[PDB]
Amino acid sequence: MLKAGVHFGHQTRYWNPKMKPFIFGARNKVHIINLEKTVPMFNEALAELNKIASRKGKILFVGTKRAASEAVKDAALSCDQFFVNHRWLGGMLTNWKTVRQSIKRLKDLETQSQDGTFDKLTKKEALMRTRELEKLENSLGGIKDMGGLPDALFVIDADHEHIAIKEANNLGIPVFAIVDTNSDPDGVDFVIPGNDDAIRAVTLYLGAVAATVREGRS
Amino acid sequence: ELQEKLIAVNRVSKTVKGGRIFSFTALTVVGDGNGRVGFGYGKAREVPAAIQKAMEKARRNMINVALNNGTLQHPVKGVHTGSRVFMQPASEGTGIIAGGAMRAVLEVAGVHNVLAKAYGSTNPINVVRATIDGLENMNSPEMVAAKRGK
Amino acid sequence: IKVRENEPFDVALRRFKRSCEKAGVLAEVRRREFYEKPTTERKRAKASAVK
RNA sequence: AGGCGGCCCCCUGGACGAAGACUGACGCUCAGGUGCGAAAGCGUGGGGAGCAAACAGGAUUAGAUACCCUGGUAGUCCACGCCGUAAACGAUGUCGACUUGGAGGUUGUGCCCUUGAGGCGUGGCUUCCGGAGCUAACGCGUUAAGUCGACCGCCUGGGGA
RNA sequence: CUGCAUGGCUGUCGUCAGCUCGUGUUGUGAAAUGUUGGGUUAAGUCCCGCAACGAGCGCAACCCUUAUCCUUUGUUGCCAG
RNA sequence: ACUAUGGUUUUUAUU
Repeated sequence: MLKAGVHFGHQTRYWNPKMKPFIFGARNKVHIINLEKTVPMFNEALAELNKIASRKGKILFVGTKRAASEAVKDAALSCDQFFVNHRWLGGMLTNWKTVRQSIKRLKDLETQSQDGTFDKLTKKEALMRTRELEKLENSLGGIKDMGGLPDALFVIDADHEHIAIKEANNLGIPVFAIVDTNSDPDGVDFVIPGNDDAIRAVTLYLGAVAATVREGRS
Repeated sequence: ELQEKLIAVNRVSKTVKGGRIFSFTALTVVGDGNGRVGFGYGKAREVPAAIQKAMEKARRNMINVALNNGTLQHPVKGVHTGSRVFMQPASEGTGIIAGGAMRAVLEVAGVHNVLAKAYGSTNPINVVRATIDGLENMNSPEMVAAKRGK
Repeated sequence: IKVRENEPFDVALRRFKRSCEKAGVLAEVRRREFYEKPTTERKRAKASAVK
């Protein structure tokens, strides 16, 4: 009823035996998650994230797949947060002092494409500028204004974006994630039971904590 | 109270197209004379610039320990590859002893007497970073009170 | 079912696709575990039809 | 271990598991001791199709003592015997025990609310990746090169040996 | 006399597309990754993809040279009524 | 197809 619309269940050889404290029993040989404690567990973690928002601490969201990028790239434009659009550059946070060179270039292309002269020669002066912009926004198009390291990281695809944990947990940063019956949590600190499938309820959940970050008055 | 120690510095040789090229390399430690030390290695053109690249590595991370009587809280073991280091605490203000590849790492952290020994292979970078692994092996206080002593 | 014709015959009919050397016996043996591990990407069967 | 295949029959060695039965530490390893060749060879006696060292004939070539090619002995085969030979190299002496996952196959043994054209436990075998940890490095990786007890051999430059 | 005291000057591949840094990572380190891999190009030029991102030297362009037309310059040169 | 051979010694580490 959380929708969570994949919850039925399916696949007897899907779950991870490590997930027992998140399990609601078995049903037709499938181990099933608890969807009635989701908000009680989220509220328990909200108090820890809200301690960062109430100090305007730098919060990084992951929305690295296109249907979730469209739920953070402009939907959070009143929340003053930062996001990952697609790439992690193999070390975007463990080498940020060098990534800075292409952040400066991204801003150099923003200031060129917002200049009044940008209407002149819509191919012969524009194309070579907009080409590098379409690259650099796919890397840095949500982190350009972050100016340093995260205080916390929030993810809704930790089943594949493992590099997020490999960077965050090497730097000491606490990760907030959603978990499914097959999850294997170690480098993540805050975990809430649900599903990581579809887009609607995971982007609506990301939009519900985006309000917690907006209540930090930025 | 920043202090730095050079342990070793030498030249290196390398193959290139039809010949060789020479460059400089250093082994250093940096500490605060009261609780911490960091370790560095570095290669460069010009010898002072190679040493400086190693000092910047020694500032990239430091290990911070609770020294007791200018010596060790308890005995410790450190390992890196073939280089094994062991240290017994020292008594009566004496007992120093131990070569530069152990001693220099400790005389920069505030240690005055220590009965350190190295075993296996004696590559000094491995011995120094095994002494650092032995400093990751030391524990803090004298607080938990789980043993009668002593 | 490549050749299948008995008795009268004309022209070449030696060069065929599927079975004997690729798709899916002989050749490519240096790939080894590529014959098992990729499962549904390289193996259709599964039972219910032609074993 | 070396290895061993073809078809049929008789005889016949060793492995592996579950719930019980039986002795009641009867066990493990082992200097010496007793045993076992893929091949080539030799020894006593046979046998010669196929192939072929050696040697001949002809070519190629500086020459061709090699490849090509017309022949061909020993050997291969057998009743066997002797030897202990090797990359006998899948480089892992023999026993005991703890630990982390996956993809796959086989063989026991026990189960299944078997709507499966099958599924799941739990032993033995067992291929290939892969986490810890060990090694200089490859990698080993629960069938360990991790961890740690029992027994018997071996090692401490090469030329010379 | 000394190109086995030294400078200054000097072959050629080829005008080939490569040589070389900082930071991060990876390794016990020399180092490697990067600059490799896929295409397009004259080209490390661009595109594709991206544990690498950027950069200096070379590439490009500059400079230079030729055709068309307009404008400019004309004696001891030129010429349409 | 064929087409062999080339002695010993001879470089860069700055204070």
